[PDB]
Amino acid sequence: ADGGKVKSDVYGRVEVDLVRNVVRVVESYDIDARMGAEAIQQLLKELDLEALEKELLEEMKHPSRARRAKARKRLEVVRAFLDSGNRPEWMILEAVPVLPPDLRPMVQVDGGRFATSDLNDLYRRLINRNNRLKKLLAQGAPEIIIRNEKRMLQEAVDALLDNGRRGAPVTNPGSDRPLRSLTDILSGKQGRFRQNLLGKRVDYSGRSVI
Amino acid sequence: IEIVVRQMMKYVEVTDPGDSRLLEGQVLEKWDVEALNERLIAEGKTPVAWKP
Amino acid sequence: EKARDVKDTSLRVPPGEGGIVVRTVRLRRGDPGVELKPGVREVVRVYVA
Amino acid sequence: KEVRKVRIALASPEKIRSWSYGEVEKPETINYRTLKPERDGLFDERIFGPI
Amino acid sequence: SDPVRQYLHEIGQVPLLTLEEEVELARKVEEGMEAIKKLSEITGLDPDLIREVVRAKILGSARVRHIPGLKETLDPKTVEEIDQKLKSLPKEHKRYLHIAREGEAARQHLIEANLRLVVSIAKKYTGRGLSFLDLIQEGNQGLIRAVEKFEYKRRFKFSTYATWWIRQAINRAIADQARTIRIPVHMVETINKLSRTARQLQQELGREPTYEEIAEAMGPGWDAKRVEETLKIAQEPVSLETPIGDEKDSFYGDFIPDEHLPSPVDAATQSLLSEELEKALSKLSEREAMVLKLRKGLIDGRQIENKALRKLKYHESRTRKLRDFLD
Amino acid sequence: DVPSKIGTLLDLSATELEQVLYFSKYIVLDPKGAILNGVPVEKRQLLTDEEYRELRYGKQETYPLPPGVDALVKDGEEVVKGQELAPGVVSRLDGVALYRFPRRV
Amino acid sequence: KGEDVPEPSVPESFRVLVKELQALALDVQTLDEKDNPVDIFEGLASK
Amino acid sequence: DQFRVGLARLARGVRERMLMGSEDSLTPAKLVNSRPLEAAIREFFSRSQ
Amino acid sequence: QLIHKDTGLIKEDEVFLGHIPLMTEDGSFIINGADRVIVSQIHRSPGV
DNA sequence: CCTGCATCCGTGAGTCGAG
DNA sequence: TATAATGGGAGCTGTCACGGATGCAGG
Ligand SMILES: [Mg+2]
Repeated sequence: ADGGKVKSDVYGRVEVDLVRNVVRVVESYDIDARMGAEAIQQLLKELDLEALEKELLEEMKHPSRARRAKARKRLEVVRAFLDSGNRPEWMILEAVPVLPPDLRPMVQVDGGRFATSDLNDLYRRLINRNNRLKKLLAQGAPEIIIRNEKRMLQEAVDALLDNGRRGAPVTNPGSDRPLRSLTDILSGKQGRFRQNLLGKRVDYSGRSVI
Repeated sequence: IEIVVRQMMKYVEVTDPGDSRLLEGQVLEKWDVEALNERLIAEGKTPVAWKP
Repeated sequence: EKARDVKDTSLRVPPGEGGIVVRTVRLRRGDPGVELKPGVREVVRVYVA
Repeated sequence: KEVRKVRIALASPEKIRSWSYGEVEKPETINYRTLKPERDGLFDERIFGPI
Repeated sequence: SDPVRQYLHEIGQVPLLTLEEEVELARKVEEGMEAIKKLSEITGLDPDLIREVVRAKILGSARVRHIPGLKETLDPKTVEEIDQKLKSLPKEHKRYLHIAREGEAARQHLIEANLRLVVSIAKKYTGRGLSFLDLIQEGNQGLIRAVEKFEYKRRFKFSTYATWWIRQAINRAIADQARTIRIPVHMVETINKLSRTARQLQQELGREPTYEEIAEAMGPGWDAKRVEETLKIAQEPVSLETPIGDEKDSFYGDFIPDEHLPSPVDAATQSLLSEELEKALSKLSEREAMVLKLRKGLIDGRQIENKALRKLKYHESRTRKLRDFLD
Repeated sequence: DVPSKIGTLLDLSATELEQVLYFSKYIVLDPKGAILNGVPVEKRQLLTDEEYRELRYGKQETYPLPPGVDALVKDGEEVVKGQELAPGVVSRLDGVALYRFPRRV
Repeated sequence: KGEDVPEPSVPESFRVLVKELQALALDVQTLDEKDNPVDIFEGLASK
Repeated sequence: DQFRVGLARLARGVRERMLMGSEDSLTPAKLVNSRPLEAAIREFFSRSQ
Repeated sequence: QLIHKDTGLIKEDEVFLGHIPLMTEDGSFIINGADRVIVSQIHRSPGV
């Protein structure tokens, strides 16, 4: 204030007191610290794979067995990402894919009622929570609210991709049946692989008593 | 039984990398490390030392 | 012959089955003491022995 | 061309968007009265295709 | 570990307001909005724009995002341009900037302070088709609406005015999102009314009512058909993964045929139909061929007309073998 | 999926990555000359909620006065840890004390 | 028609597998010997 | 046991409707919702193993 | 009976709770038109 | 601190038929 | 759209045996 006469001694945030006619700077820093997939993705983009490969290579020469082991385990992932041409930040999702409606059908059965896949409900959760997150962002919601919302979003993506993987599995109202995620569809004894690929039900077949 | 055991014996673990880009303790197929070694020998390079 | 508005959905005897029809039951909406599940106009049962 | 290989790899967000025929916006399925796919819904024909 | 316990912990971090603090924050908010209107009268910018710039500066550099309401994209560059056009105003005018800033800060503090109320309200709405946390979030939206719409002049404690909006938003959410097939809110009201009515009638009658009795207790305009159709529209779909049997073996969706894709016999039906029609058309003269096939649309997909009609009547009565295709 | 791929690349334990992704603790991309507990903030450091709140927003505390009791110290006066703000109240931290809602003018 | 049965083509369940793997954000590509993409959707899924 | 479950749920409903509404005009008819009990028993006799 | 603690007003009533399925003479039930049987379940007797 | 053993967590657990 | 209301609620209990990672006390 005062045309540049009075300035600040320390880093901090400004509270202008009009009553006491004083500019009070609370001691604080501009420090950039985040939470969740934003922070993690940022950390992923910054990664220089060649550099880390070099560091891990230097670590590979240490007389300790465990250190060489862990350095190897890391270097395998690093070199995997290197050779594959895959950016590590792709492990974090911006655009979530949406499966074609016929692989998650809403279809009227014989009785005139409707039958629908659980993927539709999971997608519904995800979409609703994403919309609410966007609206809360545009309306200038506080910290804690946006935090909880982002957490819920992450758990909705979790529920969609693999359900019951982390925490208690998402279920339908008044039901203990865990919903079927994409992971549940692919793997397992009832999974797409074993059930619909390695074996099939076939036409031109029959059976009877011998 | 010999077929199955043969499938069990398929893998090796690198004891020393030699002149390769391979790492110590890395596990790869015996065939692959043998072709790699035969290529390095033809290149005059020090081969990879591996444990069954 | 002009195109007809409806199509033949009729209940037919399944393969390898059959017999003599012993009984029939017909429940209709608007009949005394008869109420079906919502939307259902009528329900027919056929007992074949 | 006969398929001689199958490759699996991570999908970039740009790739995921290059797959999509549109963004699903509303968390809606079908109209209650018409039983037709709702616009910008999970079943919307303007995205996935004609019924 | 548990998301709800974590949220309840993060909620217990903000201490509850004393009456003086509540009044103070509300006052600062209201005067802040007034100050924004004032700055709009001074600078000549959009009240929404100025508000979002003030908010941008209060929240931090972390949050700057394009607002659907604004006429321009809000980047930090633009918020700095506008901030520089606000700061360069005369002193007595520049006062309102500070007023608005502390207004926004007070708003944030006020919303964060009352978050427990949303929990205690949403705990009554459990099991209605929405998760606890979702109810909590929509209730939070209600709380924000309350903060923006609150008037401290009326000397009413903030919880009173906020509770209404919280219930409003929670209920709006329960009505909107709780059904896979979306039914408009008023129709949901109708359905719920019908259900309550049926429960009453069945409570007094010692048995489940008919459609006519429901139509009676429903009043004018209501008959059996409408009750039946309304109950019909209120039916929720069932999951294809609904377990069939005691074990994990098969799903309900494995018993449902696909009525869309033609079975091989249907493709063969079209094939044999086009074939038989093509081969039995030998009667056709060329002009009548192109014109009658344009009549029936056998070419581009959409007096001699009469002679071709008559000739087709002639060849129908001939072979008597095409009946099969006619179902 | 153990061992975590993301966790392996960025060198974080399952517990830590869990804490960050699910919004328990923060993590620092740009310290910006921050200092906590006498040691400056290193990048890739996990901060609790309280720690980040203190670094970003500063430290402060409010002390309630029993009704009808004047304080021992005035408005805008500097305060040292241990210095009592009232006959019944002692301050935990340093910094400036301020008057919240004076009952008597 | 009394003729011999035609050469079989790609089973639908593998297509279902590919699309379900895509919804998991994993790209599964069918390739030729020259490492070029082969389209099993016949241009139906490509814009 | 299922009767007991539905009964406890009914009780939860009773308390929930007790806290709200007019504290003056209320009757056991307006307090008691039998739906959870009916649903418990019906679920038992229909869908139990 | 609804009993007010403060007021003391006691409002007594008989409310209809729905129906309980009845067991037939032979020991079975009729649920939705179909004859059913509830199978007795052995388990560990509670205690210490 | 580097090695070794104790402990936790996730992953599996036959086929077809009928319901 | 205004009395005031300010931290949830159910839990699922009698398998068994493995690989891998993670951690702690001990040499
Ligand atoms: Mg009527």
